[PDB]
Amino acid sequence: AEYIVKKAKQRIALQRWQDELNRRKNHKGMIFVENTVDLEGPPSDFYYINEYKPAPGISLVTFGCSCTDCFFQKCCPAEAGVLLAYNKNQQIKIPPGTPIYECNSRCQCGPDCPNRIVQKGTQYSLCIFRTSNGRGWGVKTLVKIKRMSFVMEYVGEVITSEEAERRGQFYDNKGITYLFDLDYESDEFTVDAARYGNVSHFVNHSCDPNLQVFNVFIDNLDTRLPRIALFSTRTINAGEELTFDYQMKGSGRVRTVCKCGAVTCRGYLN
Ligand SMILES: C[S@@+](CC[C@H](N)C(=O)[O-])C[C@H]1O[C@@H](n2cnc3c(N)ncnc32)[C@H](O)[C@@H]1O
Ligand SMILES: [Zn+2]
Ligand SMILES: [Zn+2]
Ligand SMILES: [Zn+2]
Ligand SMILES: [Zn+2]
Repeated sequence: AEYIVKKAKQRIALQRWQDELNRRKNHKGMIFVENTVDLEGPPSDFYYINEYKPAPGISLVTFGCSCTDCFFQKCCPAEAGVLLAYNKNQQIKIPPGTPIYECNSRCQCGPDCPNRIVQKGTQYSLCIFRTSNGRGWGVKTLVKIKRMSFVMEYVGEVITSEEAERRGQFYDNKGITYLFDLDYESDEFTVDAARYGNVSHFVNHSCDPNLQVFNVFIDNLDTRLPRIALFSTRTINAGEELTFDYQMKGSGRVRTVCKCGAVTCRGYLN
């Protein structure tokens, strides 16, 4: 009875939140919201952002390449001492731990350069949905995603690692999960998606995940401050939940029990 009224208002609240997410988003794919399991409405104190929101005094970002064919000429990755990340079908072909150096605002090439993938934004329609076995909100794809494909970036506030430590003291276990050290080549900065984030803010942990982190440099060449991209590790089917390994944010208190469901589940998130 109280329940029935709450369900009815919940439906309206989730619709209004979906509409707001779609106004805020700057990428091609749609964002959907669904809760067929319980009465949870939209989270409070969460603001959708498309890119890193740096703290006061933190600056994010120029030479580019001059290729007429960035796929076959000596291009931005070459200049940085690395391989081109991508094959002709937009799939990442370099191993985890290798940085992605995409072409940038200073390169001569246009949008359809095969070295401009992360920067084009998420192409897939995705749904924030309520999980059925106690893992809160999660994210699923509504369409099939090819192996080794760009899905979404991890974004949040960009703060110092010192700030994240201090913030973490007042965070519960969930809040700590929103801290993402940018430790590719430096211990200086941390992404905090707790309050400001994109759809990656709702992606759950798995012990056999279907997404994998890569560091990305576009206009930014300072390796203290990589952008973080999530690429698929395998073919992901329509309707499938997206997951990454929270322990693999980089290659560097109650223990939360892992409910990922994998046969090889490690039992705990932390
Ligand atoms: C970054 S949040 C992800 C979205 C979150 N499920 C929500 O409702 O907003 C991480 C938190 O989600 C839950 N979670 C994610 N993966 C889980 C898993 N495999 N098993 C149990 N809980 C999980 C835990 O509460 C964890 O602290
Ligand atoms: Zn080039
Ligand atoms: Zn370039
Ligand atoms: Zn290019
Ligand atoms: Zn697990």
